[PDB]
Amino acid sequence: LRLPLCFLGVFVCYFYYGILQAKITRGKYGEGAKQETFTFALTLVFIQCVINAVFAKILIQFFDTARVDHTRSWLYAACSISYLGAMVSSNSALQFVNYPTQVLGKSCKPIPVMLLGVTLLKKKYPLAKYLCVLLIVAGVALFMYKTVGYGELLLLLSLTLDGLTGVSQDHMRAHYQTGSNHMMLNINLWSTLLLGMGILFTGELWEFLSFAERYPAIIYNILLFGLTSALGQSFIFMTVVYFGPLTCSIITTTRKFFTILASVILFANPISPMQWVGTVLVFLGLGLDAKFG
Amino acid sequence: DIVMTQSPASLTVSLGQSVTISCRASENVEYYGTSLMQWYQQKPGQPPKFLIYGASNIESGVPARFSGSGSGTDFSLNIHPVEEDDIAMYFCQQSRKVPYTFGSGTKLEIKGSSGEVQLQESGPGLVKPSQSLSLTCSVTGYSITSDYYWNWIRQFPGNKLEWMAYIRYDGTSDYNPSLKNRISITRDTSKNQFFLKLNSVATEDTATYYCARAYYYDGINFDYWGQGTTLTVSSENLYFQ
Ligand SMILES: Nc1ncnc2c1ncn2[C@@H]1O[C@H](COP(=O)(O)OP(=O)(O)O)[C@@H](O)[C@H]1O
Repeated sequence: LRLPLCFLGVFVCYFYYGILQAKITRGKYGEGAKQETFTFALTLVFIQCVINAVFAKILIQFFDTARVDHTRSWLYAACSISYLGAMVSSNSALQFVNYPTQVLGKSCKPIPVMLLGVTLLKKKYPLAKYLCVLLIVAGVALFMYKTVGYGELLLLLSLTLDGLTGVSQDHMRAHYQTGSNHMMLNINLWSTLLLGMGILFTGELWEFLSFAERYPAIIYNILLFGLTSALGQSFIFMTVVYFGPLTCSIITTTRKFFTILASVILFANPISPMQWVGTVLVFLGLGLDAKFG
Repeated sequence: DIVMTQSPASLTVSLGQSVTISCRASENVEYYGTSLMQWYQQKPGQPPKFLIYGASNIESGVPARFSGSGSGTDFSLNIHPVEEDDIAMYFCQQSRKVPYTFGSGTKLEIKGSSGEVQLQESGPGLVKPSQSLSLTCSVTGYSITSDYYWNWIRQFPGNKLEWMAYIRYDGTSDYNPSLKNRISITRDTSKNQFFLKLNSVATEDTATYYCARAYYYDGINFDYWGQGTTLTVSSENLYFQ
């Protein structure tokens, strides 16, 4: 049984998701004095979270109905706070730095968890791990160079919260056998609840509605962005169903390279060659960790 | 489902010796690098007592003598300074598949021969075949609406355990697939009880039924047990005991 459909699906869902995200965040709005840049990162994350929650509910209703979720409710909130914070920090970063920087920062996930395990928890790591971070750091340092700006601090906070979310998810999976769909649904529900509370409290839901009134065309794009975000995870899960995790690791590893490649060159940025080499070197750093698993 | 095999059926030990009990599962019980294994110690005519969950995670209050080991499909339990108290039966349980299964049990013998929950089982002792039956487990000192699983388990003659079913405090209930069409578990929170109903009990159902309180961590751990009620299904009457 050939399985190109899942690989395709992922590469056609998350790729377009990135395209819509770039359009929504960095998209030029207005002319002259009408340059009202998209500063409403909370509302889009809220929409994405609710769409993900509904899709996960559908998947649960259609798959593994017999499974019983043993995870405690308060566990989901603890991971969800960092999950939501990581999204808010990452999406907000687009307000100050170009898309390639954000995606590369997202590819920098190993450093937080690796740093924690090696220096905070005092756990030795193999040689390959101790060199993956070095290669990635060299690549990003070359890429970055031509107090600090908000974009870099936002990216750092996003990485820290992503590491915290990863460790919390690891703990809950280990000690509660939480399913993929159940965790997705629950963390999305908690995130959307907290985001609704905050957004209505801060009031920019009204201001976001005003912005939509000024530019009505945004709503058709934000909905599609959320739908693609949900479908990406839905098809990622489908890969496990069709075939075991051996394919899941491969698809994740190849996506972590294809997404950055497309966002770098296929996005048609005005990148100078002096900068592209840095992307090349971080590529030579990226994936090398997956070489040793 | 997963079958657990305990190779040493009976172990003859002398006090002070180090004893190891092996338990092999049919399928890999590893889930995300965590073993979903538990161990229980049963004294004669007593409910099992929970000892270990996963790999070497000794339950609080258990002596330091016991230690679990092994991963994948093969597991072992080691008692290095064996003492008089440890002479009992030992059961290995897996919590990787929705039917939780216990091993046949390994029996040790010696040569030369309010801060808790009170569970109380009740039900008819002797029953004719084909009759519907209902056992009631009443809980005192705790509210079944608080966070704890409440399970019905049974033990046939020969000391073979079989997890019948359970109900969670949310009202979510899980059944043994082999019995999903013969039993039903319900609860009454007003009186703090839960009932197990069996339809058309046959001679094979003769056994000792326990109601237990369990908490999920590295699997399912039946930490608290009731005294257990004996049920005998027969076409003829019995008296005097
Ligand atoms: N059996 C497994 N072995 C290794 N990794 C797994 C297994 N099951 C799930 N995962 C991990 O869970 C993650 C779920 O991905 P997900 O978070 O939905 O993607 P995204 O981060 O793009 O939303 C995958 O990246 C995958 O690596």
